[PDB]
Amino acid sequence: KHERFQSLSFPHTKEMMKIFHKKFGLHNFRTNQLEAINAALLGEDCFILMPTGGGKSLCYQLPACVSPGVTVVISPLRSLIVDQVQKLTSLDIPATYLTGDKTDSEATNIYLQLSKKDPIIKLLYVTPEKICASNRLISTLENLYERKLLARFVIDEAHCVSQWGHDFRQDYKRMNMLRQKFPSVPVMALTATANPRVQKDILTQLKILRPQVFSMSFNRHNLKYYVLPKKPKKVAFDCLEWIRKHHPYDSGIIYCLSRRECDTMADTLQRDGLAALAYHAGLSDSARDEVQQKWINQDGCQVICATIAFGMGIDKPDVRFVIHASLPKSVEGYYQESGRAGRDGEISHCLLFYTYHDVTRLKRLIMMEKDGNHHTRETHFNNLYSMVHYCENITECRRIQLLAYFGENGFNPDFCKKHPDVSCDNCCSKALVAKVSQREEMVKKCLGELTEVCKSLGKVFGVHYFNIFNTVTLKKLAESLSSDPEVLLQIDGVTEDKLEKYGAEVISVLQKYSEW
DNA sequence: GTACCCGATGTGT
Ligand SMILES: Cc1nc(-c2ccc(C(=O)Nc3cc(S(N)(=O)=O)cc(C)c3C)cc2)cs1
Ligand SMILES: Nc1ncnc2c1ncn2[C@@H]1O[C@H](COP(=O)(O)OP(=O)(O)O)[C@@H](O)[C@H]1O
Ligand SMILES: [Zn+2]
Repeated sequence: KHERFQSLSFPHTKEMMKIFHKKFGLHNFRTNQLEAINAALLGEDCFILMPTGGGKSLCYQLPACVSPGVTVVISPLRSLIVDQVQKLTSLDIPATYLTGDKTDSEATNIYLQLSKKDPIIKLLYVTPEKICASNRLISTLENLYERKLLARFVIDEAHCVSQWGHDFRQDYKRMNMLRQKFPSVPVMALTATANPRVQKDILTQLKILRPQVFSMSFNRHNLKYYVLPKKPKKVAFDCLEWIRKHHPYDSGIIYCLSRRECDTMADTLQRDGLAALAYHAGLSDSARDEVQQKWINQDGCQVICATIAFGMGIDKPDVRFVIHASLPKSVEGYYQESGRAGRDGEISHCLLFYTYHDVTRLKRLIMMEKDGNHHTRETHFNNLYSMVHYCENITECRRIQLLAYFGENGFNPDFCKKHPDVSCDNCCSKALVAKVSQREEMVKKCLGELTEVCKSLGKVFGVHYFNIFNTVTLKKLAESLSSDPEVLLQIDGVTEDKLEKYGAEVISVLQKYSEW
């Protein structure tokens, strides 16, 4: 149905193009931009799946300028709100916000401006919690609704509705109030990451029963995906070495599971002279802003070692590697966090250090949810299971796994082979370490069993177990994994007399270990 | 037996 929306003959088109050229300073629309903008200006509810950097902002900022009245944009972070409103005001588009960082007097001025006969402000940025606490905001929105000057409700990063609306920031659910208070006002949700289940969840929680859907390919052509086995007490040195070998002059992020993990990573990297800085909620906002500016400018900070708190507002185009020192809580989270790499389209690396012993820590973190119930927990456990299944899948192409998770099917299976420069690890000693480790565990169990049976025989005859078979002979018997006497006599220290005396008890379960 | 342990915002007089 996008053919009807791909038209430059609408009544709003002329003014739209005027603002697009003179106010935004652009020249050509990108993929799905014009269609989504037309659909928005036609009053339709919109759901936009567009990659980061694809141009989501314009899709709601141009209609906000064209439509009469105020467009209310709900954003999850005060940082995102201030950043976007600053960019808009620098572009000379009337926009303002009402968050916890504005003083009461400027808020009163904003309400008075909204109360004027002509509301100059086109974009009003708010948080979900502000909508669920300010009665003054609700009354102002009602005033705007009565004069038909409440344009849009925009949900920027709509996946957050499904990510924290059920158990952390329940106002993201409780904000459904707007659809009851202002049912005729259209809604537009934008996101870069959403599998079909989260898509349906976003649409149901936002009370959007018939949206126009604008989607694109989830493929990230320029990213090479890696997952490596993690040594929990050496991981810092491993990642640091990898960075030094592959990205000595490249900016990067190391995502960590805990605050102490971030501090340990930063300490190691600083101890060997890598400009790495820790970033998590434990730091003050003063220190957080300082480190963020240090990383963005590459001035004394090459790698930032951060928790999931960092990243949502960052638009650095030349991030060449993203390291997850521990596996993330979900595949959606992994896609979003690793996608912070390679916004410029150049080849980048996504390195994930995997252990299930971190899955246990993530399960502990999940069970430590203040407002979690049986269902929300169960959903998080399933997400973690899907992440572990991705980590342990050493057979399927990682791009195919990611695209199947998001429901994109018509994808070329030979992509990783046609363009090997951006190939995942699976498409490139790998599976041999398991073949060696299984044999080593087998010889360990065999040595234990042989030592125990020798101890039993020694207790029977009243001699130390070294006089039946010594340590080295038992170790050599374990390494053989055999049970044929003709080969046992080929082992140094094993004799025919000791065979004729102890063979029934020595072969014992050792004959059952012939499979390795 | 015990230490482990991410992440927002939020006001009319
Ligand atoms: C960093 C990022 N995280 C996400 C992300 C991860 C997981 C979910 C999710 O699974 N949410 C969900 C879905 C359902 S439901 N209705 O689909 O069954 C029910 C319940 C209770 C929850 C919590 C949503 C978003 C995207 S980017
Ligand atoms: N039609 C367009 N043509 C060229 N550049 C554009 C267009 N629309 C937006 N941009 C640019 O893209 C940049 C980022 O857009 P944004 O909407 O933030 O991307 P994302 O959707 O990934 O967040 C902005 O600096 C903007 O100037
Ligand atoms: Zn591949």
